[PDB]
Amino acid sequence: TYTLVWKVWILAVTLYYAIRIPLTLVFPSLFSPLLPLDILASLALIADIPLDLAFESRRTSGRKPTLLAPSRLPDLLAALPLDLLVFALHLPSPLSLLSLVRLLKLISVQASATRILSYRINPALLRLLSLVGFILLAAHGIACGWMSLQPPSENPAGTRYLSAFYWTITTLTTIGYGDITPSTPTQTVYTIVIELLGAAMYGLVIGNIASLVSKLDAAKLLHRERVERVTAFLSYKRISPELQRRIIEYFDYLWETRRGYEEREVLKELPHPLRLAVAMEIHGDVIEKVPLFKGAGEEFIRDIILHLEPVIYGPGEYIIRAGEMGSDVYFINRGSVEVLSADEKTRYAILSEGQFFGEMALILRAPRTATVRARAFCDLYRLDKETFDRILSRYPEIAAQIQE
Amino acid sequence: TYTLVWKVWILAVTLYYAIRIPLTLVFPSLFSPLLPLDILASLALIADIPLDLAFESRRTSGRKPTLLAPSRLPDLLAALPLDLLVFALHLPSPLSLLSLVRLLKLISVQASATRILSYRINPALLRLLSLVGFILLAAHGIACGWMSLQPPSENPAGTRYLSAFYWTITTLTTIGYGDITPSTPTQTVYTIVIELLGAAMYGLVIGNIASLVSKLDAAKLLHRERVERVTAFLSYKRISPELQRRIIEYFDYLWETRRGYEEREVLKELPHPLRLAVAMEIHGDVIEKVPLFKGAGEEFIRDIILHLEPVIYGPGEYIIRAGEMGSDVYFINRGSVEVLSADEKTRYAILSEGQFFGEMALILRAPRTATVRARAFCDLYRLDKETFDRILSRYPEIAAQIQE
Amino acid sequence: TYTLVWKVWILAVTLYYAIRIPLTLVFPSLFSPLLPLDILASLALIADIPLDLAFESRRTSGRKPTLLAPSRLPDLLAALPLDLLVFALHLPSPLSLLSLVRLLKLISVQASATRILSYRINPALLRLLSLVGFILLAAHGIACGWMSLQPPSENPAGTRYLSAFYWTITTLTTIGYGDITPSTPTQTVYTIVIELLGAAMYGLVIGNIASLVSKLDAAKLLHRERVERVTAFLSYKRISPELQRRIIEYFDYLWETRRGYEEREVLKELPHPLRLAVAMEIHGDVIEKVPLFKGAGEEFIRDIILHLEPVIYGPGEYIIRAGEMGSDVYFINRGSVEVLSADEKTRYAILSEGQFFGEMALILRAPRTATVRARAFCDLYRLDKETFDRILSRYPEIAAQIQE
Amino acid sequence: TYTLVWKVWILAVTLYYAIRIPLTLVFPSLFSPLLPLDILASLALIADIPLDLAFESRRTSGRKPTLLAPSRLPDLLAALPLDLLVFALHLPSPLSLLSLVRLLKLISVQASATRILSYRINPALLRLLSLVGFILLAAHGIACGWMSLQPPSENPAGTRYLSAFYWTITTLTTIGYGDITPSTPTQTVYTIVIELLGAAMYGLVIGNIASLVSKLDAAKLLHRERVERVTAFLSYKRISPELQRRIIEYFDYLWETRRGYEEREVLKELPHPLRLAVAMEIHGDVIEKVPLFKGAGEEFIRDIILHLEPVIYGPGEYIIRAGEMGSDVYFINRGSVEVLSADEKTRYAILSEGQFFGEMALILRAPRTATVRARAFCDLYRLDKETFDRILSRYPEIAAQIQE
Ligand SMILES: Nc1ncnc2c1ncn2[C@@H]1O[C@@H]2COP(=O)(O)O[C@H]2[C@H]1O
Ligand SMILES: Nc1ncnc2c1ncn2[C@@H]1O[C@@H]2COP(=O)(O)O[C@H]2[C@H]1O
Ligand SMILES: Nc1ncnc2c1ncn2[C@@H]1O[C@@H]2COP(=O)(O)O[C@H]2[C@H]1O
Ligand SMILES: Nc1ncnc2c1ncn2[C@@H]1O[C@@H]2COP(=O)(O)O[C@H]2[C@H]1O
Repeated sequence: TYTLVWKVWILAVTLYYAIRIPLTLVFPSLFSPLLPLDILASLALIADIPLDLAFESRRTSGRKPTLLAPSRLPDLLAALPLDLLVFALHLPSPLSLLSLVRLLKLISVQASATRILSYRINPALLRLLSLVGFILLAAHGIACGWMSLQPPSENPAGTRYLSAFYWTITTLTTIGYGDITPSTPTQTVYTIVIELLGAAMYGLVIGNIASLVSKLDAAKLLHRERVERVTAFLSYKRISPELQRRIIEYFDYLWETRRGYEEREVLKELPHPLRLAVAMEIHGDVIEKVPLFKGAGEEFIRDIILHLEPVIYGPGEYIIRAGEMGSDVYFINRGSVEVLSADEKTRYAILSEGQFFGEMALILRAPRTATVRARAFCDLYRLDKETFDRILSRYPEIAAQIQE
Repeated sequence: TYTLVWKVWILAVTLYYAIRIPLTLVFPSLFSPLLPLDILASLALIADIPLDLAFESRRTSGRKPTLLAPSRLPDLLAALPLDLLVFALHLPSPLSLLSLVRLLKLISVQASATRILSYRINPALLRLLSLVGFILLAAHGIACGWMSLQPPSENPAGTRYLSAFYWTITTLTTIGYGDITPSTPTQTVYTIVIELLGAAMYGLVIGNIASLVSKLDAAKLLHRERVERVTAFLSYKRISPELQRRIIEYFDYLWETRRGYEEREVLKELPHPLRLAVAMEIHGDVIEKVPLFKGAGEEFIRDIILHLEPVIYGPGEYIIRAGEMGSDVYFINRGSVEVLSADEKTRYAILSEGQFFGEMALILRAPRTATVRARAFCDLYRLDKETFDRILSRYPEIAAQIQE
Repeated sequence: TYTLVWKVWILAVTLYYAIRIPLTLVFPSLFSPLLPLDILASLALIADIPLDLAFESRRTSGRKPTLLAPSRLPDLLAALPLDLLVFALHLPSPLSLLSLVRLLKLISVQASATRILSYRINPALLRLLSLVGFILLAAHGIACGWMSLQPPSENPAGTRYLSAFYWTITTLTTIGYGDITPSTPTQTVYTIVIELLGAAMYGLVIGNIASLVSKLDAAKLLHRERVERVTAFLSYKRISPELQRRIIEYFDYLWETRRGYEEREVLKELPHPLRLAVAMEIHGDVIEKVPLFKGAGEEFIRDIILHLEPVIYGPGEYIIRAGEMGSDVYFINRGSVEVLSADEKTRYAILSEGQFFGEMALILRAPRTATVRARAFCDLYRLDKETFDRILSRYPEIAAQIQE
Repeated sequence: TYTLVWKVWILAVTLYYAIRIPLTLVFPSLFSPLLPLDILASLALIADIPLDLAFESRRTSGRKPTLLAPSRLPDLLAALPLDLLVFALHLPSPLSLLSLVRLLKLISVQASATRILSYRINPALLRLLSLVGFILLAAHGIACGWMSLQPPSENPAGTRYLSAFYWTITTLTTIGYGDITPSTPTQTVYTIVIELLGAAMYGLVIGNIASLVSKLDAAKLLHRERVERVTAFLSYKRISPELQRRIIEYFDYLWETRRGYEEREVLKELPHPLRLAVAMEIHGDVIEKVPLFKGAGEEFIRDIILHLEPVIYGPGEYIIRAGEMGSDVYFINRGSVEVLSADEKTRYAILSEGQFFGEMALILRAPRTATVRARAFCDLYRLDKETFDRILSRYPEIAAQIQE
């Protein structure tokens, strides 16, 4: 995309400006050798004036009140080539400090980088990364200020920049070795305000990290606290340790399969067409694999499909017993069950991976002809008899059909 | 408002007192030149005694137990002109330390500033701002204490105040360069307690910042974790990547339109009259634009209106197909649909921006005469047939009407 | 209570031990003058062995497995008078370091102080207070260790204790001036481990403060984010600014009255008898103030009472209009309404503070005889006609009564 | 388990490598004496190449794309014996820095330790422990780097290692005494990057601690905020202080018994078979202790069992009064009730620990023959008459039975 590469170029240009403008403010001799870049950057600095208005016009233009509002005002203020003229005129420090207006583009750059990276990047991590980048740029600018308040000396420019950056990293990280310290009162005022800013931004870093790690394992923490709540309630209820262990291993299966998410709660997040499609292709060819739903309209299939209730049967659990009066049918999704007798010694069948059981109770109220026992965790779907008749009432033709 | 400007004046007076009272405690020669201000401030310091009781009387007076309770007791304690008399008498330091009772008005000032700014300002940000202001005032007071425990010298007052403020900012920000350090045991005790206080208040700043940034993007984080939960569940269910992409782009549309908020959940927050008005002017002239709801009572219109179910149909999704038995009507809110044949090759019509489809199924149970396909995201509202008859039962006159 | 004062005495004794045992470990000459206290404390140190087992026996004794388990094991280990014998024998430092076993009672003291103060004190604030007290005791112990690793000198004991406490407060608060620093390798190892411990406990303080302030305004933050969600949804729905302002002021009223809590959600937290009593005395003599519910059984009154639905009508809102078919009755709780004509020019009546309207629709289906308009926020309760007949079905005698 | 002990051995080997590789990088003379260990470790470093692929094959093998993907790539990169060859060749520092590739196994070790300890250990605490271990290893490596940038001297290796570790603990904990400080520009660059890393990881520690303590008392905080919400709502409703105290003590009982968890909300977390088993053995032999449910099928017992509604009756509360028409039966779970007359002076009976009352209303609509008053908190279960007939409709045989 041309918009993405243009935004990357604008970000690189603004990073170059943030690095250079204080650096050339304290080193005016650096202004001339990098003059061919600046004008190009300055061209970009005005080339982004319409293009941004163009790039927001393609994405739901609506209203674009430029030259006003909290948005696009710092962009236009930084867009004007103040830096070139002030560095050409070689104005004194109180007036040449206005060259930092060029750095006001950084807030718009951060907003644009948020907009182009709010999808594949966590907003907490994106905010932390933007804060860290702004902190590095601010550390460079603060080191440049420390240059500008250092006494003049014949120290090499690299060595004194290293010392200034070392001081501002000691200050900003709240470490403060104190080997290099303020000497003049103006340096002391500057160190006070830089200390306040560094404490503020280090608290910002710590808070952003705390926010990032507070929901780093939100699903696992939610599932574990649900398990703890259930276990505490059962221990209060004097539940036998065998059933507690069965519930614990069920929750372990739930966590290891679907991250402990309840299927019903996840499905209500979807709208009706998306829920319909999800539940149709969850039971894709599975629901129309049974005979009673054959030769039926796809509308009646979907009326079954939205009314299927998921239910997890742990290993060794009776789904339906023989002689039970029975009021439901079950469609195995990914588990496995065994159909046995009422005595559960002779295994009639083994059903897994999309087959079903209990359809006799769907067309008569006679008790179950056989017992169904869960071999392992089943993840099968239960359709109630009463819901089946409730949806059968408004399809009369298949209501007449299912007598056969 | 007179109350707001009076509270601003009281806040300014208390800030002046917080700046000056320790400053004139360590500089008694400052007491005389600022005497005309103090009495005026002292007048304000008693002028706020009834007016606050007046200003809380206008806002649900109820009970106003002054001269007692945790509220209004520090206000009255700071209201008395202790500072003027103690600075006039020039009492020694252990007894003149009681002039800080004037600064006890700061808690009431913070409470009042909270009350007048709990609407347009986030409570976390308001608490952080109050904490930062109190930290600056405490830093000034601690620097004044550092003056009061420094050995006497002919150093200029400004320079030594700068040194003291520099020390207390090193201490409070937990930086601690150590260039200036305790020398006397009393200074060491003072530095210990100031270090504990500064660590406490810096932890307060970091905690407030962490709280502020933990819910800085609460809507985006909630929507993203909902999307992650749905995507993880679908990937467990072996959902095809085409449907996963469709659900992802649906959630992107939901986030970019209504911040990922489910319409039903938002509407249950409103009470019945406000929900009625919201759903009436959401479908403003839209619901009475259809023929079957014409010449009807506005009560029956509102009975439709509260029972409309929102539903989002993604682009290329079938709302209703031709030959489907059909049990609902749809009112397009802001999307666009196309009415096509059962073969979906001949386009019958294009419907968008407030028009509707599917009204035949509202007065007969015959199948749909045409297929409706979503051009883009629809945001339309679905009214069920069964709900329509449920509300039609108790309006017999329009029940007789709608046969035509 | 004897238990509370005994626990306070035990806490004071353990604080005395935590202050003294390292202090007398580095100052053996302090052991003899405070000998009469120690034995008394030692007596308390064994007097708490049965009494705690007694004090937990009064509060649901159940099982009390002493001399084992993570509970009551540190209590018994600290209970034995190791300190007295080791300070009597004057054993060398590696063996006399075992006198700190007496300080193991601090975890049991913290647990007991939690149990006796988990009701009127926030658990986050209680945890933070316990952490701060333990940090102060640990700072004293660490300063004593710093004494024990300082080179011997004729410095006064108070001055060197002040220096040691100053060092451990610099270390624990992560300030670190560096004016006093390790000199010997053993001091350097000690400073490394103390730095790790101080960073750990300062992170603990910051985390506890962050937890405390994350839910310091949980109700206000929840209400404000609900308001923001509703407002964002309505702005997406192009809701008119008049209705948005009405909803905003409704939410302001809700926050200023019931802290933004929905009445239904609060009532479901209560069990059936408590909900019954709450809703009975909310409408105390209010529900039996109307004529149709006179001479009725209190059981039928309570069947009305649990089925009353609260609803807030904002000022200037129509509750019921004249000519509306009407299916409910309303009991004003604390608001005020005006009964006017269909034209709403002639005011029939003003109803407030426990009276009612709309009872004709409770015994006939004829339309409303007059319009009811909300003067201000009403907080009235709505009883539906269908619910009224649903509960009237199983009281036949008053079903026969209400025809009159 | 062989897998667990092999993972422990791998963790120990990688900890040995993390301790030694920088230590022998700055002390080449240490490479030869520990050569027999390294090769053994190197053997383990390749012995984990198939075994991990084996150990993930036993646990739902599925796909194992080794030699690629973000997983198993650092494991294989660290698996190759780069360290042995580079320390044998004695290559210079820029090329011998590649021996740290062996330390890339630490991320896989952390992941494996997470997987083997995500069950009995809190994920927040596990993350914090892994972070602290990685911080200690990084502190050792950073101290080794500080050695490598220190000027050469005849200082003892232990003493200078102690000084380097002291410096990196001052830096990483953001304490920064400044007694030992950078001297050379390369040391200053190293200190800058180490300061940034130490601030980052100390913010990580503080954030992890904040996350750990934000949900350290999640149940207690949730219950307390629910109690505060209910109390604030009732105080708004002018609820009498007697009923407020009764609700407060009910919530205290709820917290002290089931941690304030609502029974219904906990039960919906369970699936249908687990909920069936839980509610069956909660009423184990309790539900079939009553006469009307005798000689009945176990299916009808379970149909009762899933439809039992828990309800807490506080002490002195009327469950059912004599003369009340009555529409439910109650099964006492662990509380105690007294059956008295309508005048409640003559005590008919005392029922507790699994017995029941109110069964007459289960087979007739005549009013209650006696009043039932709660002696203490009851925790009994309520079965409605309407639900009883609703489940009785589809068992005709016991529907005929219960007339007797
Ligand atoms: N021999 C069999 N082969 C396959 N399925 C069977 C067999 N016997 C029983 N079943 C299934 O097991 C179910 C048990 O309950 P139903 O008798 O309701 O319906 C039964 C059939 O779905
Ligand atoms: N020619 C048309 N012009 C406008 N709307 C149409 C036309 N044909 C069909 N429709 C609408 O498309 C709907 C499809 O479902 P129904 O047949 O229930 O009701 C149909 C009408 O609402
Ligand atoms: N004159 C009146 N005095 C008191 N209440 C009235 C009067 N006229 C009407 N109302 C009440 O206002 C209500 C409006 O709706 P209804 O007619 O259903 O029932 C009406 C009465 O409860
Ligand atoms: N004498 C008694 N012994 C035991 N239980 C009784 C006695 N009298 C009443 N009850 C129980 O108390 C209940 C009160 O309500 P019911 O009359 O519906 O049903 C009653 C019986 O369950």
